[PDB]
Amino acid sequence: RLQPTLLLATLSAAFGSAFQYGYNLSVVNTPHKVFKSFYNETYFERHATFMDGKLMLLLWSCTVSMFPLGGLLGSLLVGLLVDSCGRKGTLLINNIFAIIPAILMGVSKVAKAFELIVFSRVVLGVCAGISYSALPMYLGELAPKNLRGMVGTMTEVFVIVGVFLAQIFSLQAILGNPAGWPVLLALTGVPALLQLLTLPFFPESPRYSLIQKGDEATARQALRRLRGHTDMEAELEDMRAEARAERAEGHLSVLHLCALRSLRWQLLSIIVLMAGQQLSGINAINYYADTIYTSAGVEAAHSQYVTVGSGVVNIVMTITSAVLVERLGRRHLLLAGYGICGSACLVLTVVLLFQNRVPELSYLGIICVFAYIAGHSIGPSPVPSVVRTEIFLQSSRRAAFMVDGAVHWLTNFIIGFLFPSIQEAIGAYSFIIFAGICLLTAIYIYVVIPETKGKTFVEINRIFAKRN
Ligand SMILES: CC(=O)N[C@@H]1[C@@H](O)[C@H](O)[C@@H](CO)O[C@H]1O
Repeated sequence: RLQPTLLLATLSAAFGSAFQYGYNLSVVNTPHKVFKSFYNETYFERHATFMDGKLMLLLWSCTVSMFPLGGLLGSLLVGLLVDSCGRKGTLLINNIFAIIPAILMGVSKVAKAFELIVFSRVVLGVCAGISYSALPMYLGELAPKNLRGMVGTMTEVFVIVGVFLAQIFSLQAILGNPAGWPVLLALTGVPALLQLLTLPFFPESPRYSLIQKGDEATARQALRRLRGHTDMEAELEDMRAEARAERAEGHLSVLHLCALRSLRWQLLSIIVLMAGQQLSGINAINYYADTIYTSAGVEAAHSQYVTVGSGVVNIVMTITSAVLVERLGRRHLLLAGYGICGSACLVLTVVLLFQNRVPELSYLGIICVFAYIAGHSIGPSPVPSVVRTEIFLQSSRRAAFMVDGAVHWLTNFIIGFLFPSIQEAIGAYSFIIFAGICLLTAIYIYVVIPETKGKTFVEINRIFAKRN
């Protein structure tokens, strides 16, 4: 982001959209006991008696796992909205599904009903899915080729920002109070309101207007504002060319995924990229981090502070990945991140197997956990978000993003509700599976995905064609 209008527009779009995804993704795991207690007190008030712990477990599983389900529905909904309202109107309508549930969760304690907390989780999941499938389109189409990587990475940058802010605000001292959780839950609507107030002042993505709506005039002004001075003649010609080529060849339409043979490899590439992000071990590092820090000598009274430090490392590594996308490229970052993740998983399996015999291995274990956090943050987290939009053309982007988001959310939910059993069924060799999965994903990325840095979309489509 060089021009100030583009930087402000990117900040306003990402802060109100990706922050919802991150915050509602990780705001509930830490203060679980408080919500347990509130549910049980509401049930006591309503029925004048306690209820079974099985109903506690079922209700908690529902309210903690409806967010992936809401995200999956939302991902398959961005379709009906993205090409109907542009990235702009889609992001603006996405704010309703983040403002209404925020108010519902805010007035929930006085209303004395947990349902509003269970239904608002589904609504916020829908909002998060729509945001995750719409914000990358807006950021990629807004930015020029020279600065496309940083603006595209801003999506995951602000996702991690929201995750870190939610981790900070979810501590017992800050807002995890039995009388402070309504504010914690309702804080997710403030960025939504700010984006609703700020974003309309910024221009719609020029590519959608010219290539899809046909209004070159509007595109010109938006570009003038976003691109500033300089020149736009060439940029406009690119859009016109990409429009002419797309019209001549055709576009993806969901119902004909296999019919369009040209983008089959690209669809496979994006599907493989998103699954390798979710099924590549981050769940295990999370489940095993507490045990690793406990064995490291850290008392249980700081296993949190260590989680906050891990979040800080995640933030720093994501920002440095945003900086280095336009310098080292995308393929290099993907390969480096997946290799670091695989090596960390391997050495973590080694230390977990040999933790009891040699207590001195705990330092290597915590180093490996932090190394995995950093490596997954740099390569596999934001670069797929940047690449999912670079490969595909304009009109095919809706179908491509529908498939990509559906796969991402489905893999997220599936792996989330399996590792528990796997952890038990297998032991620590779970990490070898993941470090296998990471190795396979890195091999596929090296073999198939080419370099798309500093290249317009017509070129990148040409490159993929030659691949096969
Ligand atoms: C439902 C459940 O998990 N058990 C709770 C438990 O917190 C405690 O025995 C008591 C506190 O008031 O209320 C029970 O219903």
